[PDB]
Amino acid sequence: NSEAAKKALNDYIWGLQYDKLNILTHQGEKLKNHSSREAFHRPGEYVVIEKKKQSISNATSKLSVSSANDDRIFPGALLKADQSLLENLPTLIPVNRGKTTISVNLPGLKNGESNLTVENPSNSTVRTAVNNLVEKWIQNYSKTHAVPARMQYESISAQSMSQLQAKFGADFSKVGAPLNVDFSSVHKGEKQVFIANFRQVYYTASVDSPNSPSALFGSGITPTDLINRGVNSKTPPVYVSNVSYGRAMYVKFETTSKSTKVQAAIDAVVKGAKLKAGTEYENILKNTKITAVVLGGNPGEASKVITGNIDTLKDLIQKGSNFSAQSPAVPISYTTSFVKDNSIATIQNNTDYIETKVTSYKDGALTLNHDGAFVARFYVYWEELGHDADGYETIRSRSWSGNGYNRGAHYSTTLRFKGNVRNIRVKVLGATGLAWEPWRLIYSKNDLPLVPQRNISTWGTTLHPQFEDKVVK
Repeated sequence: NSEAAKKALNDYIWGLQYDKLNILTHQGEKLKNHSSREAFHRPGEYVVIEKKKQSISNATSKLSVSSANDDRIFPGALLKADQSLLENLPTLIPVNRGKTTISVNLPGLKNGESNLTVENPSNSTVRTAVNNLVEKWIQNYSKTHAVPARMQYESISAQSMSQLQAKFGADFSKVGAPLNVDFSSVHKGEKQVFIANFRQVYYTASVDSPNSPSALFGSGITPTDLINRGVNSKTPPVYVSNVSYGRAMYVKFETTSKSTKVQAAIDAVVKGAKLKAGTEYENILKNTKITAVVLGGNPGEASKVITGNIDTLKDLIQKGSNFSAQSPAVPISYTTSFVKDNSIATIQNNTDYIETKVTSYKDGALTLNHDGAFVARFYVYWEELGHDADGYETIRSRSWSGNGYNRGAHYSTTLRFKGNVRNIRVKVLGATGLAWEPWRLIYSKNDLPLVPQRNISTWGTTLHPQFEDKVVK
């Protein structure tokens, strides 16, 4: 009678065949291979705006709550695994539901205080019940139990709107729009832009895995009811298994520096290494323009854009680092699981894009010192990137003017290289003052890095030739 209706639902859902870790895959642009560059001279450096084709392959289960999706996102909600979820605006399935057991992980809660049962789950019933649990928790436990955020952190180099959407979700186009990412500034090679998603999580409402597909729906629901509702193997059913509450922000970083490690620099701030002393990460973030849209803090803030420097961030991070407990926090991320096997669903976005790396190889110098009581002979070679009339890049093989002259005891000299030099090759020959062969490879080294200042010295005796290859920078 009832057993029969449930069973019929159970098998129908259990019956569905689909590629779990695949139907939730979005493909963006695909690009033809491409690798080009542009290099030029500017005092003290040779600059190279290099453009390559790259691909990003992003996989997430922790989906982000937005004002557009807000009303469909609540623990236990029935959605389809279709194009709408791929775009992060999932459609709820129009069907009577069954009891939903929900569990909130606020600390202090004991006995069955942490567990809720909602009769006819709707965005309304479930949110009321959840918040009412959170209102109880505040009055009773907030003064005695602290709630420090758990911080989810993702960041990336802004290259393309389509790449940002793979990393942050199709959503990102609108949610992030207030940040106005100037993509030409990256492509023109002037700026280096970054984007970070911060999710500061105070608490989560996790739904208990139901005893069977049947339990998610109302009594009297039928495989036919779901066939008609388009709940099938093309577009199988999922449920919101978790909803995380707190405060989240999207942040844009704008350097003019052309450094490598900016990402690791930003990563360093976030990650506990607060005020890194010395000199490296410090002297990069010093000149960074922080722009942040926040979500959770107040009601009416997806508006209020925040501007400042690296410090204006750390203060935004610390302001949300703990749960103030004035009132229930707002949803900021959720998870779906397939009804069939309760497995967390993963959204995957792949796309192709044009990366723009800007690089600077600075002027450097090479000091050769001979101090030994034997007859030395230096040999230095390298190549020189230039351009022709038509604009294409040229390679000129060059050698030192001092190649193979005999050097005496007090010798010294400095060859200065501009940034467009590469393949630096040093050979040194000392005299063994004998008949059958008179020179020996004292020191050879190919592909020498163009460091600001390198000393290659010599000394000792005709038997034991000494030498040192040291950087001074």
